[PDB]
This record gives sequence, C-alpha cells and structure tokens, in this order.
Amino acid sequence: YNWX
Amino acid sequence: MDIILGIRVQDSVILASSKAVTRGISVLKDSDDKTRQLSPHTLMSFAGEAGDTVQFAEYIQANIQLYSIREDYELSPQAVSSFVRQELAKSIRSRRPYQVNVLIGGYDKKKNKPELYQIDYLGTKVELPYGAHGYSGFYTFSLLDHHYRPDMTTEEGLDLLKLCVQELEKRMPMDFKGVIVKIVDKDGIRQVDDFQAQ
Amino acid sequence: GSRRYDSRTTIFSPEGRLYQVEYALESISHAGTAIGIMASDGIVLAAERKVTSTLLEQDTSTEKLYKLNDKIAVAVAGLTADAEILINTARIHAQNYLKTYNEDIPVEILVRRLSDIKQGYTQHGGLRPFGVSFIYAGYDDRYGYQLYTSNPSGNYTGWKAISVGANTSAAQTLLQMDYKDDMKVDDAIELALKTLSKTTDSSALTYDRLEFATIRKGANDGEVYQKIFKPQEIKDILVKTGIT
Amino acid sequence: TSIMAVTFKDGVILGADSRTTTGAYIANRVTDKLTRVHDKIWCCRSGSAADTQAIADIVQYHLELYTSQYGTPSTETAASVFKELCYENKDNLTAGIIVAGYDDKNKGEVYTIPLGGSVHKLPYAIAGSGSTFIYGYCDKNFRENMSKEETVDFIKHSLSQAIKWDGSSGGVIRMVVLTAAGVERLIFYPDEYEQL
Amino acid sequence: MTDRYSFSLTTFSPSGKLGQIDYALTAVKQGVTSLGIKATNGVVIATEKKSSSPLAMSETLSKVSLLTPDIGAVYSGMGPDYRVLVDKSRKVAHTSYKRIYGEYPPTKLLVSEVAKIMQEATQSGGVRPFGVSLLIAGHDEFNGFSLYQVDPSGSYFPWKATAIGKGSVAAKTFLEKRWNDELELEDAIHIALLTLKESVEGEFNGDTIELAIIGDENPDLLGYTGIPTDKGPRFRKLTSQEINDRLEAL
Amino acid sequence: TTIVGVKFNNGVVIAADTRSTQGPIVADKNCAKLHRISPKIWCAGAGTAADTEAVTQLIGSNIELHSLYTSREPRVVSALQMLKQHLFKYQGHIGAYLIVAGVDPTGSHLFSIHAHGSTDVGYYLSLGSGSLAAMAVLESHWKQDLTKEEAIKLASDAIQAGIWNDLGSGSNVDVCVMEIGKDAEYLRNYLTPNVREEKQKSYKFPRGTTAVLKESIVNICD
Amino acid sequence: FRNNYDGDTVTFSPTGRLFQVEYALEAIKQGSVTVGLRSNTHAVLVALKRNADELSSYQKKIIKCDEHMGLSLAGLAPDARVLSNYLRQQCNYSSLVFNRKLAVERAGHLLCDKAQKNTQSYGGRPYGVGLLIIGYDKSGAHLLEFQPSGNVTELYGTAIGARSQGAKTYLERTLDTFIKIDGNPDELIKAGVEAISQSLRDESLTVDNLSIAIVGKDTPFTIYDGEAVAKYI
Amino acid sequence: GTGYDLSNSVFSPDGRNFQVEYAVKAVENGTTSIGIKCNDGVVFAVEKLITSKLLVPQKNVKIQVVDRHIGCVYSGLIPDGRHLVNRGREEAASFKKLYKTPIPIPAFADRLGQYVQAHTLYNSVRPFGVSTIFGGVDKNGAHLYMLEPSGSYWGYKGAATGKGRQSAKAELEKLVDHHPEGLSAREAVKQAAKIIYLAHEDNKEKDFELEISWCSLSETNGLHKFVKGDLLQEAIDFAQKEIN
Amino acid sequence: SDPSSINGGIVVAMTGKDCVAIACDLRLGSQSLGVSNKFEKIFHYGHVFLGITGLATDVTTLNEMFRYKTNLYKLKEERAIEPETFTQLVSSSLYERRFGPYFVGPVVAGINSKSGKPFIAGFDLIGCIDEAKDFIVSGTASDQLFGMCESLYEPNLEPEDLFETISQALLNAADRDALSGWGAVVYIIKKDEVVKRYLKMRQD
Amino acid sequence: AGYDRHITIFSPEGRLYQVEYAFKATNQTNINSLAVRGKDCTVVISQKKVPDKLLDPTTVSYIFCISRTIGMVVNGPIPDARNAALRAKAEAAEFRYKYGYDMPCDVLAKRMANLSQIYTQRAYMRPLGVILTFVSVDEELGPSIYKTDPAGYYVGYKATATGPKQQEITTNLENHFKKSKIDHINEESWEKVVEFAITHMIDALGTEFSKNDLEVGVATKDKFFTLSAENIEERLVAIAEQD
Ligand SMILES: [Mg+2]
Ligand SMILES: [Mg+2]
Ligand SMILES: [Mg+2]
Ligand SMILES: [Mg+2]
Ligand SMILES: [Mg+2]
Ligand SMILES: [Mg+2]
Ligand SMILES: [Mg+2]
Repeated sequence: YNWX
Repeated sequence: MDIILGIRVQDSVILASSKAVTRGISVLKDSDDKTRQLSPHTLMSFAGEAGDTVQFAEYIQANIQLYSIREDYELSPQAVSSFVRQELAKSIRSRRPYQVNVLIGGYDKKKNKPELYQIDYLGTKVELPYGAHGYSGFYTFSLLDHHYRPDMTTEEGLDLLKLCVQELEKRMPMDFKGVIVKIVDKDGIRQVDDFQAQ
Repeated sequence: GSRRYDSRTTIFSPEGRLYQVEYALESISHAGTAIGIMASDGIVLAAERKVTSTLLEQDTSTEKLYKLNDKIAVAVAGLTADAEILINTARIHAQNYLKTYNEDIPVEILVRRLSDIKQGYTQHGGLRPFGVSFIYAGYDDRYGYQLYTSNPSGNYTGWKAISVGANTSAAQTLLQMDYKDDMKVDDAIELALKTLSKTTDSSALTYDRLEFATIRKGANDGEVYQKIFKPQEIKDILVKTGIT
Repeated sequence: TSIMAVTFKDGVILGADSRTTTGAYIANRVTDKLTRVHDKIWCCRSGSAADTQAIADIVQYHLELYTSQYGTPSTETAASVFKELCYENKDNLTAGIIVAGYDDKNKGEVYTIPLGGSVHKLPYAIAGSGSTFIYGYCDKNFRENMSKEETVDFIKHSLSQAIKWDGSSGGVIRMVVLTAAGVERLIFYPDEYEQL
Repeated sequence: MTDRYSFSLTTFSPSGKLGQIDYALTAVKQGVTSLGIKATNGVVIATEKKSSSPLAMSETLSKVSLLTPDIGAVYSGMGPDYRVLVDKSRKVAHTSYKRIYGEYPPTKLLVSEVAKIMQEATQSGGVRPFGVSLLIAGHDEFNGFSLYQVDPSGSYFPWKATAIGKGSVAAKTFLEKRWNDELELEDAIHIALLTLKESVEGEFNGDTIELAIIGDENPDLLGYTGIPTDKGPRFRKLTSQEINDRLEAL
Repeated sequence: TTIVGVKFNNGVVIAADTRSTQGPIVADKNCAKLHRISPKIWCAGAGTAADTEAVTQLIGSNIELHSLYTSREPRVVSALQMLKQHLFKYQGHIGAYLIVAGVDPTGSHLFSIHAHGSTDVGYYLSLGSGSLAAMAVLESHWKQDLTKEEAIKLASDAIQAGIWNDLGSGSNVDVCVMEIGKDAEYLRNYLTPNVREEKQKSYKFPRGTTAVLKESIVNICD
Repeated sequence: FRNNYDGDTVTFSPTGRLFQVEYALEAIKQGSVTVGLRSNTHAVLVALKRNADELSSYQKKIIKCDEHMGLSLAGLAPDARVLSNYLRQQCNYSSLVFNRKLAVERAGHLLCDKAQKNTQSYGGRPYGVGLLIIGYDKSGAHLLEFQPSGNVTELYGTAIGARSQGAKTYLERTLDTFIKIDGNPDELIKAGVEAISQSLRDESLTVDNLSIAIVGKDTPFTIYDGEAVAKYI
Repeated sequence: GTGYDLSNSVFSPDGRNFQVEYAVKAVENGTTSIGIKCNDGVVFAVEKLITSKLLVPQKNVKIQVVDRHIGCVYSGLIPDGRHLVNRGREEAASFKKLYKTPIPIPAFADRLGQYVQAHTLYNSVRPFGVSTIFGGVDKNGAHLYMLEPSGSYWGYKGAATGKGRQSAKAELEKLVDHHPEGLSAREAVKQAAKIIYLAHEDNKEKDFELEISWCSLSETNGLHKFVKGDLLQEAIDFAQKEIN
Repeated sequence: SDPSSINGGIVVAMTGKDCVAIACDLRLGSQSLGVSNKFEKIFHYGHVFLGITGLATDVTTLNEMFRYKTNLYKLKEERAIEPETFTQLVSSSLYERRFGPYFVGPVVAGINSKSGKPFIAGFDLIGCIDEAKDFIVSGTASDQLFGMCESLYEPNLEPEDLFETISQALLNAADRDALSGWGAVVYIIKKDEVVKRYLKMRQD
Repeated sequence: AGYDRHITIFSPEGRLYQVEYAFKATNQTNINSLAVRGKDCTVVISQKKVPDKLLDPTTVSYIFCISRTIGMVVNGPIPDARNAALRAKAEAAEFRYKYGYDMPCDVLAKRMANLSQIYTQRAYMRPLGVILTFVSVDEELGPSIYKTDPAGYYVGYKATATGPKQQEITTNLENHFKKSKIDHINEESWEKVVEFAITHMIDALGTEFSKNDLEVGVATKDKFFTLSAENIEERLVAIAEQD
C-alpha cells in the first residue's frame, strides 16, 4: 500500500 | 508433479497425460486416466495434489452433465472453462483451496473450431495453441514453439507429441510410465490405443 | 394466539385451485393492456397506461416497459412496485450468468428463474404473491427470437403473440385473427396498435397513453439493438397506420 | 507513567504525571491521566493509552446508567465495573488502574486493579512504570489520617522522585482532590518539584 | 415472545383489490394537503402546518425534509410514517450510493429506493403499508430537474406537477389550467401559493405555511470554501420572512 | 508524512504535506491529506493512505446523517468518539493516525487520534514521519493567544520543517482554517516550494520512431 | 363461551381458569390408577396396569430415575417418558457435578418449573400425565404429587387416576397406622395394595396387572414386576 | 364487534387489557398472603390450604427468598410465582456480579416489574397468574412492595392479596392509624399471624397451616430468615387469643 | 511468493491534449516461465478504460466484476458510467476487501463525455486513489516506468506524439524487467474515437 | 377481516383503532399535569393522588429523572410508564457513550417517537398507553418541552398539559399568552416559575391543593430534579398572598  | 500436455491443431485438440500414480517411495499404478469427459465434445485433464485432483474433476463433471440435461444442450468450451475458472478462483481464498491444475479442450460444434484452455490452481485461465502444466512445459514448449503450425493435420500433431514425450523420457528425472492420449473432434472423443510406439 | 389473524395464503380450494393466485390474476385483468408479437425479424412490445392525466410526465417515464439486458426486455401488467422487485433480481441473475459463463443468458433460462421465484411464493412462505404478469421478449443463439409469459402462478409458456392484463380473450381473438406465420416487423407494429385500439377501455388511442418498444437485428451491424420508443417516436408511428 | 492515590482524613487525593510515550519519544507531555467516571469517583490510568481510555469510557457509561436507575453509586461498585472489564478481557488488555472516590458514609477509599484483573482495596496505591522506584519512600513516609496539606506534600514528593528516575515519566504533576466540599484541580510544574 | 407474525397482512380480496393499500390511500386522503410544481430552472414543494393546537411551536415540525443536498420531500398522510421514511431514505442514500460512488444519488434512483422500502411493507410479513404519499423533488447533472410522487402501493410517477391529500382533485384541476412549459421559478412559487390558498381553511401566512425549492447552487449555505467541484446545495427551505414578501404580490 | 494542528484565539487550523509513497517511491506528488468530515470539522491523516480516507469518509457520512437526524450542526467530540471507538474496535490494524479539529456551537477544538484508538488534546500537535521536525519548530515558536495570521505562519513553517528534513514528506503545503463565526476555508496548495526546473532538453520523438504491427479501431457505443 | 376461551393455554377464561391445563388434568382422571405412601423409613409405589385387550402387555407405569428416586405415571405415557428423562438428567448432573444425591423436594421444584413453561407459551401444550415420585434422601423418605398444572405437593401418601378418590379416603384414614411402619418393608407394600383395592371395580388384581417399586434406608429403588409380586394378593 | 378479550395485548375500546384483568380473577380465587413494613425490616406471611390430612406439616413451603436479603410471597397460581422468583434470582445475581453489592430493593422491584409488564405486551404469552409481595433490607432502609399482573407495583406500609384481601387491608389500616411511630419487628411478627388468622374466615371451610418470615436489621442482621420453633408458636398462640 | 510478482506485467497511461493513452505488455508467465503472450491487460466499459497489473486470476476476476457492476449501473441510471465516477467505484470495491485484498494495481483512463477534460488515476492494492494530472504506472516495472515517464513527459501532447512517448516508456522500461514484455499494445483515446495499435518488441 | 380492530392494521376508513384506544388508556389514572418554560429553566407539575392510605407515598410518582439534564413526566398506567422510562434512560446513556455529549431533549423525543411509530406498524407490538413529556434546558435551544404519544407524534410546545381535563388547562394557558405576547414566563428564579404554574392549575381546575397532592420537577443549566414534599410547601405558602 501507499504511505499519504 | 505429473505430466499434462495439450495441443490444438486445425480440426481438433489432443491431450496427453502421464499414466502413473506415485506415492512417496513406490509407483502404485502404471495405467491412470487423468481425465474426465465433461460433455460429449469437451474433455478435461488434471494434475495436482492427491485427492483434490479427482475430487475436483468429478465435481465439475456432475455440475456440467447436470446443465446439459436441464437444457437439452451442450455448453461451448469457452463457457465450460469459464465455469471451471470461477470454481477455482472461488476456492483460492477458501479454507482449503483445491490444489488442481486442469487443461480443458473441446470442439465448438457451433463455431466449428477446436479450442484448448489452460487454467491453474489459482484460476488463471488463458486460451492457447498448446500448453502444459508444472515442469513439463519447461522441456516441451521449445519444441512446440519450434515445430508447431496452425494448419496441422491431426496426424502431424501426434507425431509432434511423440517428439515431445521422447524428449521428456530422455531428460526428466521421474519415470511417468508413458502417457494416454485422447483426441477431441466433431465426432466426439476417442482414445488412441497405440502410443507405446507408433 | 396469532393463527387468528393468518389468512393462510398458500392453501388449496376444495376445488384444487390456489385462492390467492386466482384472486391475483383478477387484480391483473384491471391493469392496462400489454402486448407482444413475434416476427421473422424482430419482436414488438406495446402497452396502455393505467390511471393517467394531462399532467403526468411521459418524457422521463417508464411504467410498463423495462430493459433486463441489452438483449432482453419485458412488459408488465400488474402492480408496478411488485414488478420492480422481480425485475431487479432478474437483472442481477443475468449478470451472475454472464460472470459465470462469459456469455449472455438464454432467454428461457432467465424466465424460468423468475417463474420459479414466483412459484415459490405459491408453495411456501405464507406471503402474498406478486400481482404481476410478464411478457418477455428477447434474443439469443439457440432459439433466436422468443416471447414468453409468466403469471402469478409461476407458469410460463411461449407464444408467437400474446397479451396480458385487461381484455385478454378480447385481444387474443383479434390476434388469432390477423396474425400470420411469415410476418414482418413494420407490419407487426400495425397489428399491435389495431388491437389495443379495439381493446381500449378509454376514448381514443393517443400517444400519451402508450409505451412502445422493439428489438431488431439490423442487417447492417451484428449486435442486436433494443430500442425503447421515445414519446414523439410513438406519435409518429401512430399516424402512418391510420389512427390519426 | 507514575500514579498513586492516597486516602486521608478529609477524603482522597489522586496524582499522576503527564507523559505518554511511544518508545522513548514523548508523544504528549501534558496528558491528563486522572479521568472522571462520576461526580465523585475518578481513576488514574497506567498502561496502554487506548486500552485505558476505552475501559474508562465504558465505565462512565455503566455508571451514568447506574445512576439514572439507582442513584449515586458506591466506589466498591465503580471498582467492580473496572475489575469486570479488566478481568474478563485479560488477554487483550494492558492497563493497570487505580480507582479513588468519596462517599458520605465511607469517607475515602482506594482500590487498585493490576494487570491481572484483581481488585485490591488499600490505604494507598501506586502504579505505573515509575512506581518501582518509590515502594521504599512511600512505605516509609505514609501515615494514616494525614491532612490535605500533608498529603499533597507526600504525593508531591513521592512522584517527583519517580519522575526523577523513570524516563517513562515526567511533565507536570497533576492531582485531584475529592471531598465533601467538592472537587479540586491541583497542578505542579517542573521548576517546583525538581528541587526538593 | 418474538415476532411470530411472519405472514402477510395484505392479501388479495376476490375483486383483485389489495385491501390495506386502498385503505392506506384513504388515510392519505384524510391527511392535510401538499403539492409540488416543476419549472424550467427549479422546482418547488409545499404544504400546510396543521398546528394541532395554537400552543405548539410550528418550526419544530418540519413537514418538508432534505434528503440529500439536491433533493427534498414532503407528504400527506400520517406524519410519523413519513418521518421514519425520511431517516431510512437519508440513510439508504449513503449506504447504497455515496458510500460507493462518492456522489449523491440521482432522483429517479433515490425515489426508486424509497419505493422499494414502501413496497416491502406491502408484502413482508407482519406489517401494514405506510399511510403516506410523498412527492420528492430533486436534481442531477444528467437528468436535470425532476418531481415524483410515491404511493403506499409503492408505485411512483413523474409529474409536471400535482398535489395530494384533501383537496387534491380540486387543486390538480387548478394546476392543469395554470401550468405550462416556459416558467421561471418565481412564477411557479406564485401558482403554488394560490393553489395552496384554496385548500387553506384559516389564517394563511408564513407562520402557517412551509415551502422549499430546488434550484441554483447555494455557496452561502455550503459551510466551507476551496473545493470547486462541489459548488453548494440546491435545496433551500424558505424562512417565514421569505414567504410574506411574496404574498403581498397577489 | 507531516500533519500539524495549532489552536489560536478564536478558532483552529491544521496543515499537511502532499507526498504519498509506496516505500521509497513517490506515489502521488500532491495527494490530499485533509478530509472534510462536516462543513466545519476537518481532519488530517497520516499512515496508510487508504485508511485515512476511509475512516474519514465513513465517519463523515455517519456524521452527516446524525446531524440531519438532530437538526443541529455536528460536534467534534462526536467525530472524535466515533473515530476512536471504530479504530479501537480494529485493534490497530487500520493505520490511521489523525488530527481532528473544527468548530461547533460549543467552541473550537483540537485533538489527535492514534490508530490504536487513544486520544489527546492540546494547543498544537503533529504526527507522521515528519512529526519530530515540525514538533520541534512548534516547541520553538509557539506562545499562547496566537492570531489567525500568526498561527498559519506557525503551522506553515512546521510543515516546511517536515518537508525539508524528512524523506517521507514533501511537495506542497495544504492548510485549512476554521474560525468561530465564519465559513471554513480550504486552502489547497497554500505553498508550492518544490516546482521542477524546466527540463534541459525535449524528447518529443520524431513520429514513426516506433515499430507497429497491427492497427484497428474500437467500438464503444452500443 | 368455551370454544372462545379453550383454544390455547395462553388464553385465560373470564373467571380466570386455564381450560387447556384443566382439560389436561382430565386425561389423568381417565388414566389407570396408582398409589404412593411413605413411612419414616421406606416409600412405596403400587400401580395398576391397564390393557387394551386380554391379549396385550400391561403398559409399564413405573420408572427408575436414579438408584435413589423414582415415579409412577398416570395418563399420557409419552409425556411420562419425557418428564422422567429430564429427572434422570437433573439427577445425573447432581451426582456427576456435585457427587450429591438430588433432593426429592428439589426434584419437585424442577418438575413444577418444567411443566409451567408449558402453560404460559403459545403453541405449547401442557403435559398430560400426573406423577407420583418417591425417594430416600439425606432428610429421609418422601413422596410427591405432580399435577400438569404445575402444582407439586409433598404428601404422606395419595393416589391418582380413575376412581382415585376412593383410596385417597382409605389413606386419609390409615395414616396414623402406617406412619409407624419403620423397618418392616413387606408390611408397607401390603398396605399399599389395600388402599389400591378401594378404587377397583372392573375385576380383581392379578400377577400381570400389578407393578411395584420400593426404596429406602438399605434398599435401592427397585422395580418388582409380575412373577415377583405373587406373594401380595 | 367484540373479541377484545381473547388476545393479551389487545386494548378494549375503553383502554383496558382484558386478559390482564381475567388474570386478576385467577388470583382472587386463590389463597391469601401479606406483608408488613416495620421500623427496621419487613415481615411476610401466608395461608396454606390443608387440602387434606395427608399434606406433611411444615413441609410444602411457599414463601421464597432471593439472594440472601429478599423475601417473596405471592397469591394465586403457585407455579407462576415460582417462575417469577427464578427470574428474580437470575436478575439479582446479574446485579451482584457486576456491582458487588447485593441488589437494592427498589432496583429488584423494578426488575420484577419490567419482566411482568413485558408479559402484557405480546399475544403469544399470558400475564402472570399471581400478585407478589416482596421486600427486604438495604443500604438505606427497609422496603416493602406489591406487584400486580399488569406489572404495576408500589411501596406498601402493609399489603395483602388473595381471597382475604379486604379483611386484611381493613385490619392493616387500623395498624397504620394506631402506630405512626412504626413497629418493632417482634411486635409485627405477632400481628402478622393475626391478620392471617382473621382473614382465614373468608374461606373458613378448610383447615390451614401458617407460615411466616422476616428480615430485620436487628433481629436477623439483614438476611432473610424464616420463623421456626419458639418464636413461631409464640405468635400462633397470640392469634387464637384475640379472635373471641 | 510475492503475489504481485508471479505473473508479471506493466501498464502506464498518460494525459495529452484532449486525449489520454493507456498501454500494457502482453506477457503472462509463472515465475521464470513465459506462458502466454496474449494477456491483454486493458479492458473497457463503454468509454472508460481500466488496465490492471498484478496476479492474473485477480486481474481477470476484477474485470468480470466491473463488467457486472458497470452494466447494472447503466440499466439503473440509463447512461454510461463516467471516469471520475468509475474510479470511486473501483476504489470502494477494493477497500471492501481491505484485509484480504486483490493483488492488483488498477489504472483508469478515459474522458468525461459531458466535460471533456481527460482523466487518469491509479490505485494501490487497497483503494488509495492516486490522482495525478500527468501519468500513472503500475506493474513489476513500476520503478522503471516512473523513470521513463518523469523524464520523457511534457504537457499538452497531440495524439500522434503522445503515442510515441507512451510506447517508448513502456518498451524501454519493459526491457529492463525480466517478468514483463513479450509484446505490447497501446490505446490512444479521443472524445469520439479510439485506436488500438500493437508494438514490435524483443521476445526474450 | 372483522378483526381489524384488534391489531395495528387499517380500518376501511383509514384509522388504526388500536392506536386510538390506547389514547384513551392514557386517562385511566385520572391525573392531569402540565409544563411551562422560564427564562433559564423549565418546570412540570402533575397531580399526586394516593387513594389507598396503605401506600408509602414517597414511591408514588409519574415523574422520572432520565439524565443529569433530561426529565420526563408520564400520563398513563404505571407499568407502561416505567417501561418507557428504562428505555429512555438506556437510550440516553448509549447516545452519550456513542456520540460524546448529552442527549438533547428534542432528540430523545424523536427517538422515543420513532420507537412508538414502530408499534403502530408491526402487528406483534401494542403501542404503550402513555403520553410522554420531556423537559430540560438544552445547552443550545434553551428550556425545552417535547411530547410524544402512541400515534408516534412528537412536537415541541411553548407549554402544554395533559390528562382528562387537558382542554380546560390548555385554554386557560392559551389566554395568558395571548395576553402577554411572549413564548415563556418572565421571571429569573425558578422558584417563582413553579409558583406561576400551580397558580394557573388552580385558576382552571378550580381546586385547592396541599403538599401531598402535587408532584413537581425542574430543569436548569446542567441539572434537573424533583422537589421534596416540604420544598413544595414553601411554594404553596408563598401564593396565599396574591390570592
Ligand atoms: Mg523523568
Ligand atoms: Mg522530505
Ligand atoms: Mg386495586
Ligand atoms: Mg511495484
Ligand atoms: Mg523485460
Ligand atoms: Mg403494533
Ligand atoms: Mg397482537
């Protein structure tokens, strides 16, 4: 997943 | 793992399948038919974990024979496979996934064209001229990539498989006790009783 | 106790008929008339509106014809609200089939499903049935153009032309009259209109009182086109036939 | 975290520091670890912030509802609720709580519920990582029936030490006084407590 | 204990009539009047505040509700049944649309969802249909402006205008005469006011009436500035003062 | 990620960077970290990008309803209890670290929520991989009774702290202000100190450069 | 009137009766007869068995519930099985869990409460059988009367079923006499039969007719059937 | 029409609930029982119909206790009383478990209330065929209550119910008028044996057995105990005295 | 073992002047084994395009899922779904399985029929919407793709030009990724028309 | 069919008799009560009638404290009243736990109403024979008074009354306000407001009162409470000087  | 191969020619589909069932240390049977007739013009071969393998194929058989009846009709391969993919893709996130890979090949009486589908235990499906599962593909694809052509006669195909099996017999660690070949065409399904030498 | 208030909806009459189903078809006969006619090259669905007025809005309306698929449509006769419920489940089952077999659904399969839900309410459940009758019109590769009908009992049967709602025997006779095996679409249209015009319980047949749709596989294409007739498109077709 | 509750003549006093850490970083230096669960029943929170806040909120409810239906709740009860929550959900909680309150019939009472979910009533109680360092001082300086002024001192000192030594503690000292006459909010800054 | 009333309370009479539905429609008839009118650039809905006493405070009884910033609704019938219908309607507006598409539901659909709620009450075991009819008004980028009426049967229809409750037939008639397809919002508010006058028994003013419209976007009612895609709600309820100023132009 | 919140004499403000990343790679060079819960209650989030938006919308919704049902503007302590009990329900698996503030009939409010569901309240706060840098600034220049304009600079400075001294944060600065008697202002891209210098050359490839084999049109409409 | 108030056990009459329960008690009244009575050391159960013809078994009317407690049934046989089962269970539970022999007085408290739930709920149907229970426990000998209504009474002796009122008077008289039969088992049993015979009419009692059970101090509740009772006519 | 009395929750056109009222009748056709609040406790007593000489003396107890500080006696359909006590007990335990302190009387009462009232809310159950008198001692005083099938309950200086209801309430008012100071439990126990003996006349056709119980902050430390031996005979006799 | 890395694949989309483009490679393999060279990864619902890289079974499933969901939408709303909207649909549909996700990386491209401004967006496996006005990438060659794009891109490119760009980006980034390549396709999009061209690339 | 008067279904006229009959049950007790708003408070009064001399008077009430701020008065049988009480309280706690602030009176009403509406539409539940008057001093809206009834109707009043003699009182009050022109009493201390109240009750009900006959409750910023017998007397006394 992304941070527213 | 066991050997499963398929090849689609101009007017048919051919499936080859190792004839052995090994368990741990011994080879239990030298004449296994790793395939089921789904409907009179559709055949499915499988390879995988011990029980899951048969269990799964028999389930699809039922569920298809049932449809054929309910409707007095025969599903097209593109359909039978899609059904199979959904059943597999449904289980991967199940409590105990069916660990089976299948090759499905049939003749589309309506499009009057042959078709071969490969689907792995995760529900990865893809239509192909030829295909295989597990390690087998590793030795065979090169051969096919090389010697394959779309307008191949059926006879031309059996020779190609022979060439394949030969390589596998030559370079593969495990002895699979030969194969059983079957052809799917307009006239249905027939088993080639002569492949121990041709 | 509660039995006291139970209208036992799924019992049998001493005569072997299902009270509620019977009583439902009655409800239906009071609903606007809908008709479907099967051609050698298309299918027509037409219907008359119940409870109208000078102020209703036709433009953004859809009270008797609904799309179930890009290939299937239905005409309704009965409580609209009920109709919608069945339609939504109907729409869903179509897609569930598509997702499952990567092929559009055969008309009969969809129909049988709907009917079976209906029959359900007929044998167990203790609930009122759906005051609805359906005429379905659709296409597919196995049987081509097909027209069906399902009523509260759940039965469904196939027809080359049929009608539902008000004045069935009336219209059906008219149909058994002017219909002929090798008909053509443009012609079908005329007939449908003539019939309604002879079965209308109201003054004269005006556009505002109708809903009209057709399904054709125009030779200049490949995909089957469903077309719900836009209001002005109805008025237009009306003049030609000679209703003015 | 460094917290303690002490019972005295007029009633009771709760005090705590104001540091919440996530490892060795100071997330909040002004935290209020003295939470109200009723007009005259409060608690000191030590352990996981979340676990504690949540437990407390759930007790304020259980008591607010108790009230409406049966009047003002006893402290033994305020404790019982806590115990129940902590003991019953032990596998998922890390909160050690000290309950203190004031009744007209019972004067002041202190109950402490340690990680296990046991409840203990006692003249006073301390908890929080910083408490390891003062079991000595406290057992040594604590006398029963002290005066407000005397108690605020005792507390002010005990904790200042705890803050001195445990890095999981610091900020300012907070106290809350529970007596007939009411509720008082006391606070003490670094510049005072450090040199004592 | 437990709801054992698992059978229907709305069966079919031999005449093919749904008892409880017709009966519910009757209850609606007995209820105060309410109506709505569609214009080119806006729509309007209104009703009377039947203060069941001069001691109650009218405002705390909003008979006109906002469902989504671009849709409002009103009724005629049994107020309570309307209320719970609004909740359910506002909620489902989210659970089945904004929470999935990040934008509010278009009118036909929301209406449709409401209809579904009412219909289920016309069949589910153990309930009696709702005793209300509602007219919902709203707007959406693709369909423009719309107005719909929802009966207890569950049926719903789109109207250029209509009215319901007590003098419905009377009013409907008044409207069929005054309506046309070239009206600016202000003009429709006029008509609505007149049509309402005729049904209204006693004192008729902004403290006894409740109106609402659906039109231009209202940034001053948004509450925040920045996002440009969301230009503000189109539903505005008129204040007591916003009403009288128009009455005096009879 | 760097998110801050600072209370001032008659309101509150919050701010945040605009760098979203999948590991060491910048996923979105200007993603929005400020979420509207209700007209005058905004929340800023760091952690798992998706959870911040989700728990923010979900509650935003549940809030919007709650208001209609009460014919009252929403209250922060509500969004706060709503957010916290949800988060605590999920044992910490919803990586949402949030700063939630806004105005309501009871006054101005500022709080913070950690994904495990513990809450804090204070006059200035920050969170994120840039938390430390900013908090420093905040501890260096804050004083009570800040004006609207003084507060903004503060909060703006703090983010800049994060941007420059934390790899996990970057790009632009988003600010939202909420004052006791006025409408709230969403200032997206208040500051844009990281624009790309014009590239040195242009790679507009001469047409035909690419080798194509087959070419066809597609059918959209039915 | 009645078909407006005797439809279910959840409908009270206007006088305040409970018709279904009352109809239930009548099945007992048409059931065969049996009697119970206790001294200070033993308790007996004598039960007359009914046949449908002179070609069948005489339906067993006594059930061992545990080595220390048992009963006699009057009326609907199924319901007896059902209710004795429960007792067998509630008896088992005590031994297993508390290594304690269940108290008769509690046995009643349980049966009562059991039957009750079946006279306040829709769809239910009162149990249609009466029961006499005996047992030797820590506080001595006992005997209980169970009526489907939910009423359970601890008595010195009694009987139920058709013509019951007869024996009921005999005992009512013979009380002073038997409440002193301690240490002598055989005597108590003979006494039981006497009382039973004052509610006969059809024929005289036989070896296939009778059934008896006894419990007490140094005697585990036991079911004496047919062959063994000859010595008591 | 009528029928307003065949189903529990139904409201007559005059706002009454018939099924509840009929219930009361089942009570009235039952034995008597009462309670008397004193200066620091409560006393309960009840009549036991000696249907015959085969009932074992002092054995078929009817009064009951809840927890360790609550006594309960009810008139009417015995079993129903048992059931009610059971719930009472479960409900009391659930209180102690979560709050440590043995449940306060007012609490307990309301608890019995809501349960009963609940049985006048659905047609799938009948109201309770008993009225109950119960009470005990707590943190702040003694408390005595009475609950009727409708689920109505209030606090009583003294209370009575059953066939002898009216005789009792008569003798009760006397007491109230004479001792506003209150009454010492010892005195009260005696007086209780009276009110029952007197009230037995309303059913003077059969012989009876007496049963009493008390809860006193000074005579029983607060726990509820029955009356046995010495203390009991004392009151049986004080009774047979004032009758003539 | 890295579900996102078994089958292989890459997709990229870029915005242009009144146009958008999206492309992908045609490989489908099992670890080192190339298996199919005809696994298009770009699907379209009406005039909205979506490409999906990642685990093949999921790629497929989702596609089927969006057909279904987009078809019902059209019947219910009587108009074809728009990008801005569709995106939100995709996002919500992924987060629904936040704790047992579909191992993919959808990318969306298309144009608003009403407004006309081109649109593209991407997402991580659980919903985070990656809104960017220039370009989106996904797949085993993400790092690479980002590289290619960030350099070669320039605003307001005409259809004939943007084509090259996207193609190079793909072609070149693929060649540096073992698991991707074996063929490629590129879709150029315009309000009224859309073109599909296949590319000539190394087959190793 | 002819059973349509037993359950909550529609009568051919569009009426739910069951709801209507309940409205009559609310009078079974023969007790009136009313409420009024001050400058910064809200008061309610109800008659306390204790026939049986055998009742511990301190336990006879149809006034309940729901929350630190909400108070409710009930006209109806007692069992149905307490039921509503419990639920009011429960709903009041949940609201606070879940939402953070104290449950507004107008809100509590709506929730209670919605609950009632439900009994109006589901055949398994009977409505409760009670009209509920809720009062407090909202931190936002000011002193408030909202009422609900078995029909499921709820609305807020400038002031109101309930019981058999409803109209007498309503009309009496209706006049006072037409006379002064405002929406509330104009006295600063809650003590005069309680006075005003009892006054008007007499001025309409034409009956004189003693302490053991009235029951009263008040609302103020952050608290609500009932008056002790004695607290009232100080009121009854203070009025015997205007009249
Ligand atoms: Mg320190
Ligand atoms: Mg940085
Ligand atoms: Mg009475
Ligand atoms: Mg990657
Ligand atoms: Mg590569
Ligand atoms: Mg009801
Ligand atoms: Mg009922």
